[PDB]
Amino acid sequence: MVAAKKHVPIVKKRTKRFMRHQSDRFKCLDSAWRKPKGIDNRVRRRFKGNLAMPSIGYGSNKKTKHMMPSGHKAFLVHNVKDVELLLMHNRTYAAEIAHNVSSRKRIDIITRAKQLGVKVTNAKAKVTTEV
Amino acid sequence: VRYAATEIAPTKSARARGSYLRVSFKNTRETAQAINGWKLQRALTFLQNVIDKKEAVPMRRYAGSTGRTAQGKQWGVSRARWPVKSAQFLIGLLKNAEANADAKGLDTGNLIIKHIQVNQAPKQRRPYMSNPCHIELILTEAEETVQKSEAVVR
Amino acid sequence: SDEIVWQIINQQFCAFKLKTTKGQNFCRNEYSVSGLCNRQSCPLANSRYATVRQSPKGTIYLYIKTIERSHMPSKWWEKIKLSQNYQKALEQIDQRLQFFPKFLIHKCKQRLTRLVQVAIRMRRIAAEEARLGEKLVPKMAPKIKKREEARERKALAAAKLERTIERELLDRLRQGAYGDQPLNCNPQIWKKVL
Amino acid sequence: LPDSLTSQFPNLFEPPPVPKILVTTGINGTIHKEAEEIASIFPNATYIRRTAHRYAYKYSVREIAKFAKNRGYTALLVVQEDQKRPSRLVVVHLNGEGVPPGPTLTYTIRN
Amino acid sequence: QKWYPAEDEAQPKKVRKAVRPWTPRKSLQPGTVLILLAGRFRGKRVVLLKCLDQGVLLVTGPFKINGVPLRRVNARYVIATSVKVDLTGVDQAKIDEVAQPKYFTAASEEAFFKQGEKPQKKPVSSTRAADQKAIDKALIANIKKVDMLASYLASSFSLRKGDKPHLMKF
RNA sequence: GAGACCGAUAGCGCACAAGUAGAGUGAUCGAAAGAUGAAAAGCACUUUGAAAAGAGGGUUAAAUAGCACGUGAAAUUGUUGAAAGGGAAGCGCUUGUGACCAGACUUGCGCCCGGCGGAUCAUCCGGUGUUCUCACCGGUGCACUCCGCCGGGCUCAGGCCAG
RNA sequence: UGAGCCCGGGUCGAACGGCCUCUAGUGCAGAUCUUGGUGGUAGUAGCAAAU
Ligand SMILES: [Zn+2]
Repeated sequence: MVAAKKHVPIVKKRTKRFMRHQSDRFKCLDSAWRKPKGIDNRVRRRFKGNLAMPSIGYGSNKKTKHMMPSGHKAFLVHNVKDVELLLMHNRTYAAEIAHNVSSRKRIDIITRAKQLGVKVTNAKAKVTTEV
Repeated sequence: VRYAATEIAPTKSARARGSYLRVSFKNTRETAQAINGWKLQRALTFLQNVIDKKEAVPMRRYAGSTGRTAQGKQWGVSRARWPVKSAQFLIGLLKNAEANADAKGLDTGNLIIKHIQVNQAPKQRRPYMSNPCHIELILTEAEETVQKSEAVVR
Repeated sequence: SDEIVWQIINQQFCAFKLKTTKGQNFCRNEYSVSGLCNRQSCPLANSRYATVRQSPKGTIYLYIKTIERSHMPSKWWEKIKLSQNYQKALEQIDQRLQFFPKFLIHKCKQRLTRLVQVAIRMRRIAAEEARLGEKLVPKMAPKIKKREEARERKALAAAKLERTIERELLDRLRQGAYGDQPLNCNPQIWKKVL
Repeated sequence: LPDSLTSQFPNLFEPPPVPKILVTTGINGTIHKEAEEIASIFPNATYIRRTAHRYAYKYSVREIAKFAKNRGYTALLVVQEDQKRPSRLVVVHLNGEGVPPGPTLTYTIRN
Repeated sequence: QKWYPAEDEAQPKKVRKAVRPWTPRKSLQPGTVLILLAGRFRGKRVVLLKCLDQGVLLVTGPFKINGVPLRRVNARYVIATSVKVDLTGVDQAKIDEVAQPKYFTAASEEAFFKQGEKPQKKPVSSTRAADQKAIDKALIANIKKVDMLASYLASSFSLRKGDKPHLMKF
């Protein structure tokens, strides 16, 4: 037995993203959400068949917020001292090695995390197995 | 996983390039599209028979209504034109690729035009703008087939 | 002044604080019994404190800090060796941390349990990697990878693979390496060679 | 001033017997078709997976080498993957009779 | 136990959910002919020997008449007919023996060399085969004594055109 | 001599040929334009041909860094592959099909024997630092105790989904 | 919830990030917005000043 904690089932109220209105038509408009401010904008007036806007009713359960599908929460690590901070939180948190960590430091983090019982999300990074 | 279709061997292909060429991009593109996929000698005869007036080049995308004759019956296109300078540049690159294949050690009687690409070159700053082009063609050998041998019993 | 240093640490700045965007703060201090920034777990804002730490030798100790040595940063902690027997170590923690807050006692027992479990897991892992013989090594560096790609491209260009194979097969055909009446070629082809 | 080669490797360098090849993968290998094709390259080669399901025993290369030596196999090939593509080739010569398993040659598969 | 709780893992509260015996349908009597609706013996008519627990039924379609071995089946996957065969002579001790919930239950060189190979389909038994024969002996005798029933149990049930299960009298 | 300034559409119009090129009869007006590489080692030579162009080949750590030169976005374009359509396309919710990609619990602990080796074991000896009662070394041995390691035996706990 | 943030793969070649405070020339879809680049019209109209 080594997994995440016992947690209530993870329910996502909405899996799709909220796209900005008319952002699929214009290349100058990024898909990041912007609240429409026009008076006659039917997205803002919430007419039928239009885009929904983000609301606080779409929020996630506080017991499963920030939680991965495995049940752990992501903990960004830059060195070995950072994974050592998860000695007492091995079942609640998983190690996420930072993108600018070198290969040997990544090997050090992965080795220590395995001994501590901490899962690593990106353990298939720039390393390989030698026999 | 899925593996992409690997390239043919460099010992079985011959590449020619021409960069910053002072010919029109649209006419050269249509001429290159006409000869795309053909045998080498057929393309030689077509470009030499379009330099001196017998044969037509059809236009499909960059098509301007200029001529409507019977020479477009074989291509199915009612719009046919005869660019001249693009034919000379394609001829020069085709003999360049022939020389490359002869030097490399390829059979020049079984050469086919695998691919020919016309890209846009930087525009000539003189409001009248010239449209030069880059041309990159790759000839290959005809695919060779070997008869199998019957399997042995064990 | 435990409360005043707690307000300064918690509300302004602490060098041992790791602020995460996931709903919890962490304590980077080595003497923190739980690596979490809260009022009860602070080794600095609590004058009487207790933690459990493991030496590089593998011996696990209990560290106790009192208020009467608080002006003595080189003499902050007294170190007591804990027994290898788990139950006897639990009773040692109970005996030495008598009349302490129950939070410190509870977290000390939990930290000792986790350290012993990590030691057992480390021994099992070391045995498994000793048996398997596998080991993680770094991949090729990008400069070395680019070097190998460029020089492999040049070596493939200079190899002339199909021409070399055809030449060596014809050479094997000339020198009779396939023997008289070769099964490879047609009889007319062998007639032309002679 | 070869002699050093045949002194160092007397098993490789009195004709060798007919080869029987065992081809395997890494621990939780996903290249089954690739390793089967690499085995299909060599005559008299069988491909056996190394772990069966996800949570089974992890056999080592030395154990598999001893197992195949006891079953008359001549050499063991291990194909190691990276990003679900073959990356390394490990060739172990099992030898025969009283000779121990011989030299191990590790190559990298790139293209 | 051995370890102090190393993390604040909350124990579950005591649930007030007790286990009471399953009450079967009035049509599920010992000896009732049952029509199976699912499985690999789907549509075959068997004879119920004993009703077990939590919905499970011990059924056996005399192997000689129809190829259905001594097996278990959920009651929600069977249709109880009006025909009940007499079980006089069938040893209830043998039925009780097979009705226990353990009857239908079960790193080296060969372990490695068997990886990737197809598992062998196991032959049955020498005592389970005798158990089937022991129950079938009296059952088949009673079924033959019953008029026309042996040909009924050997035929698979199926729905024809125009037949409505809601208006039937199974 | 400096700065909580600006960083090549910014900062003086001007980081570079800048009051230059250029415009106006004239008074005047007034731009754009920085970055190869550590080092030119700036591509010899063979071979097409008339090109500010190629193919081999070479220098370099690297030439998909070749004086169009650090990186190299988008608009727009070409080659290849896949799919759909010809009385608008595009969007919201929900399944399906095809292709591609990922890979679920990181999958453990406790007891009972036998052997071995260490110790916090020995009211064993000596030494060092100390918060002066706690730690750390060196040498002895296994009567007791406690840890590990190896060979057997047993129990338990385990993630998700259906009935 | 969201503005956003973190990781993988490729390219690349010399600097950069989190946290607590301080500071501002600090956040763009539009202004017949400014500068640069690039299109359909269109290989069309026409061979006209320039080229
Ligand atoms: Zn703190």
